[PDB]
Amino acid sequence: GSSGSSGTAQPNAILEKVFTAITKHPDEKRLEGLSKQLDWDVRSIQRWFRQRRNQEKPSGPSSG
Repeated sequence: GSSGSSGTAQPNAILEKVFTAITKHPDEKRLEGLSKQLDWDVRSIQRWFRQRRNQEKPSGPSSG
């Protein structure tokens, strides 16, 4: 619950929503919608996602 500055139409704040509130791996159809809010290219968006997951480490220990 980031409490500081209003950010509902933010470029990231939103991306973080469709990431968990919808799915960590959004499809083209989805990205298309973000293109507006984010104001980027359907391809520019993915870049944010692909990286998002990468940065976010998986849950649970790494055995094996």
